[PDB]
Amino acid sequence: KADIAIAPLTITLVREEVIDFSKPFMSLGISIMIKKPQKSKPGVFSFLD
Amino acid sequence: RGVQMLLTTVGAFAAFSLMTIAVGTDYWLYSRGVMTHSGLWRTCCLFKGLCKQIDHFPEDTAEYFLRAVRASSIFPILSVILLFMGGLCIAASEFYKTRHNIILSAGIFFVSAGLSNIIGIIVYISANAYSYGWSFYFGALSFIIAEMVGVLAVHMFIDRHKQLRATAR
Ligand SMILES: O=c1[nH]c2cc(C(F)(F)F)c(N3CCOCC3)cc2n(CP(=O)(O)O)c1=O
Repeated sequence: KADIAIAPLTITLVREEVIDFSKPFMSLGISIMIKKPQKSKPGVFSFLD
Repeated sequence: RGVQMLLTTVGAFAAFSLMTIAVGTDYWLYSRGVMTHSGLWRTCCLFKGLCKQIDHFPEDTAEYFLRAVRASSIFPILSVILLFMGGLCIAASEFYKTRHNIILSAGIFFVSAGLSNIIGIIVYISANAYSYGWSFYFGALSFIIAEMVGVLAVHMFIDRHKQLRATAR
């Protein structure tokens, strides 16, 4: 149904067994997403901070 | 003699009335999404005219403790109860002064009630995190009248103690 796929498709072993793949154009990994640490109300701990 | 006692009594009565007015409404002012007043129990906007209890306690453990103190007004309600108890003690000590030492405990309770009311004002100012209501200024003025009434009460107590010490010799 298609000729070539240019899309972020994950290169796995089970996809290699049916179709072929080229060299990777962009490497990546699993990272940590947290919010940006803003100012928090310190309280009583600011007496001897 | 009786003039200072009557002035202390009407000062305690005016302080209790202004404390009741501070409990009632118009304690603070905060512009909502338009201005809106609050009296530590419910908020009322300046649609317009509706009122609801906006004292929701949820949206370290010290933040939960401060939110628990700011919820339901633990400090100023007990402060007003202690002020009413001090007024009842001053009324019981005004007529039929049998024991000449209950006025000292009544004045100590009155000063502790004033200190607790000031601490509760500090808690309500800390939990506010744009203008202010009139009942906050009324509660501050009642704290001033309560401090002056405590000074007048302990002055009359030390004068009565000096009179009793002069009459004992
Ligand atoms: O071939 C695959 N390619 C994928 C491509 C993407 C991206 F390119 F990022 F859109 C993503 N997302 C991860 C981040 O948020 C949005 C969706 C998932 C993919 N998955 C599912 P996986 O098996 O869980 O990796 C594949 O299978």
